[PDB]
Amino acid sequence: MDVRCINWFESHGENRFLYLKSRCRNGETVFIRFPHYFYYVVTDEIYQSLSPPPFNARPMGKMRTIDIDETISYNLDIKDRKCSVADMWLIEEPKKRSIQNATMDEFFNISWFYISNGISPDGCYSLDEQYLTKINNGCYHCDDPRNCFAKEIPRFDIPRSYLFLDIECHFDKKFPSVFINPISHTSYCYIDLSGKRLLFTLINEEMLTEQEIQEAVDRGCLRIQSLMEMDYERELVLCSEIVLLRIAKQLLELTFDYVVTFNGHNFDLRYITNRLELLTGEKIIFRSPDKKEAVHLCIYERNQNTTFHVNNNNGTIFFDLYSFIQKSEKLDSYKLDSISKNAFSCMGKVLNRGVREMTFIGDDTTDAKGKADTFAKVLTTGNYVTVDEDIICKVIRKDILENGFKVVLSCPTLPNDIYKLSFGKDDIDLAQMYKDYNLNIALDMARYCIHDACLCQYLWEYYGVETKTDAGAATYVLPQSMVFEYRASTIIKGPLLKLLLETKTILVRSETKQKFPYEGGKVFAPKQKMFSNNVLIFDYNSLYPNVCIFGNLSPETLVGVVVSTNRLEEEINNQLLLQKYPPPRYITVHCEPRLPNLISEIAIFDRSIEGTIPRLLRTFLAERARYKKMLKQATSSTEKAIYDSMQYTYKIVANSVYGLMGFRNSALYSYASAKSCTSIGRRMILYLESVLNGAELSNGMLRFANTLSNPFYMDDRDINPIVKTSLPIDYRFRFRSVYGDTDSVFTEIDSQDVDKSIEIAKELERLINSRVLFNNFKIEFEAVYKNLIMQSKKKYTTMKYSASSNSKSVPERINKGTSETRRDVSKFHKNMIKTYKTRLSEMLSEGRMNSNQVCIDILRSLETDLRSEFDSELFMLSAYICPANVPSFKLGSNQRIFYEVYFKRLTSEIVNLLDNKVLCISFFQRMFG
Repeated sequence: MDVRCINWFESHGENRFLYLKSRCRNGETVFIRFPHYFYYVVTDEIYQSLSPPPFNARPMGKMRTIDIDETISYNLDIKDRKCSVADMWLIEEPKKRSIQNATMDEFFNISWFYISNGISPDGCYSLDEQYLTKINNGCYHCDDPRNCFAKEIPRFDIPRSYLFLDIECHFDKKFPSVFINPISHTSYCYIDLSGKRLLFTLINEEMLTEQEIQEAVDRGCLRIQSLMEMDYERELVLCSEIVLLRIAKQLLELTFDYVVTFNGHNFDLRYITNRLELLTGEKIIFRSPDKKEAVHLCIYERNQNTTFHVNNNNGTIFFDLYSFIQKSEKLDSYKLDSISKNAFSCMGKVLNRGVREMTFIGDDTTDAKGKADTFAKVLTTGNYVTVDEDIICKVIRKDILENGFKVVLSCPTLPNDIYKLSFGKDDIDLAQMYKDYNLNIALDMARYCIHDACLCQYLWEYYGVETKTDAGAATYVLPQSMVFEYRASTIIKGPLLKLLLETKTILVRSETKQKFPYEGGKVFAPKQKMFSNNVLIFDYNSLYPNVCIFGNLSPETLVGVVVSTNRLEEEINNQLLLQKYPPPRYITVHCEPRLPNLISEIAIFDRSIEGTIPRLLRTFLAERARYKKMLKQATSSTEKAIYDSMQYTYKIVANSVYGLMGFRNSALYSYASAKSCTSIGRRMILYLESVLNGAELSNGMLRFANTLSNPFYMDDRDINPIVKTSLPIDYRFRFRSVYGDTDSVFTEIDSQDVDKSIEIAKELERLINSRVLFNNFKIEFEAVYKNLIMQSKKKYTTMKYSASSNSKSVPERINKGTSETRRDVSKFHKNMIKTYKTRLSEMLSEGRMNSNQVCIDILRSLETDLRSEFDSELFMLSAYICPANVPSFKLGSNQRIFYEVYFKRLTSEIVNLLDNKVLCISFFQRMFG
């Protein structure tokens, strides 16, 4: 019988078990229960000399154990590590025994299960059917996982179930409390195994008066007096609160494959269960699959920025999107409004204008393929849209096109014909509506809560979490319900263990580590944006993993660190370690001194056998590069999800390995290796940005900086500063010194072609990341053209992104910083920040002569505004009172205070765009008096 695995889980009673929940071909679901053992690793000696004899033990082979402790050497006499060799035994037992000198401890009893047994938590297995004995209906027990899970088949499709919920509560103060406030609304999106999606909402009837309830029943709703009274097909129901809560219980008490919410783990579910306890004294109960354990719902936490989780043990996965997008996405606000805003969007086109309402259409080529369809999907329960920015309007008419959408909005008439359409701000005042409760707002808020619940599913389909949860269970060998609950240090041990088991290696740290805190990293800061004449945007393809491969860094390829407390010891040691330890078999790095006291720290690495971290990284990059292709060759729509989730997985795992070498408590911990990263890397950065000036002309000049040398040694690799390109024609375009970062490189062409300059970056990629480079270091060429405004770190600027497809281009103009979201300040006299920003942007449409015009106009107009309304809505840019007599925080008629500061600011912040350092401090002085 051929099953596909859904999720594995554990049980922590007196007795341990592992459960597999699985679905067959036809859809009938099965539970399989294995015992759960504590594992250990012993040397042969300890294996036989041990008593009592263990439960089971089978030999692993013949492994090499290595000590990797880091010891600062002083003279030069570097010694060699204890690389013992022996025969290993893997020992399993049902209880917890403490055994002295048992290595290979850092791993969980769950990885030992999947590895030593040949089981992958994503497999589609044809079970061998004689080993599975009945326990109960859909609960078979197994004893020999090897023979039972011996087969394998190609992957086959299954159905799944869901439930997406939301509640809304009565409130009148700051923000409600379970002891004082009843639950007004309760919504639910129920998608069944048979695959029909049913929506419904329940309305608290103790909140309304008698004849209003009458109008409701006459109006289309339903009324119920008990649990048995409800059907799941009524679009709306009216019921008391006890019934509402009993339905919530009974319906989260089922075996849904997922239960998806948004902040549902500390607010929604906590409210529901607590109110239920409060009113009726009954509880939410979870059985085991074998009916021999019962638990009650009680949220717990995993403080790491905490994260709340649900304590269920029947196989369900209780997801919560809030945590997931907090982890996997780096956004500025994690309010449902903003994510639903920028995720779901499309460009629409007006067909007829009108009075106080307009009509839009959304389709094919009007904008990119597909998002019209998604927009039409969420529009099915939408109420308020945003007109291209900031302009909220209620929806008037909906129409599901065959391919897009027609919508009619209550928005005022506008000039243009094409617009952005961004789905959600929902400016609604809830408290007031709670003050004057009548039937109409009840029927409105039903439409709001149901839409919220459905958004909580449109997102889960937008991110494809259902396939990341599987890619992460195959790579990151672990159950499906662990994949998003833990930190990097806990998820890498799977692939690491699988590596150690092929290379017959064990690493043991017999020392207690010491922490020498250090730099995290240097911040790079550009000094001009705009007139620069559109910068390219060359990118690094995974520097840190490439460096950890080149230098062959590892905790066990480190010969030693040698130091020196004073000069005349450096130069001794220094001509010494070149006579011995010569390149290329050896690479040596100067690090930042550990104990603030000496001044050396040369670390030496042996580039003759593969370190462990280099093996790991090599496989990761290798397989990501493959799935990058099988995606390009996939045609069905179910594969293009599986492969894309896989490459994303490998990307994550790779980019998580540098920062983890530094973590003192990880398993890849190696102080010297961490410090040698950032060191090789930052030499690499300076070596690129240095040779980049390269005024190309006379059919190819491109000297770069000066020389094309290779640091760390002489490679004998054609250092010829002059070089001939493909050379489309002759040119006279020179490059300006650049700014760069850990990840990118902003080479600002000073010639400024017009948009064809691109042909210049192509061929530039042709050479720099191909001829001015040594090993696996390589090419990217992204593109962020136009005259950005770098108001700060790479995080804050204009977007203005116009990718390599310049043919008939439309760029992303709006914003990259989005530090324009939190106020925490006053709100009267600004709002110009927008207008100042837009003026400064539009003034640089040209590139040559609007520099002086920029400074002149911005500072003159700012002075005129400031003076006019010093003597006669928005403050976002992410109580002590002052007088204004120079020529709990609220405003008064005392506006003349902060006119003075923010106007100084608006120009003091944006300084990395212009170079007219004259009028800048000139207006600075003008406003001084």
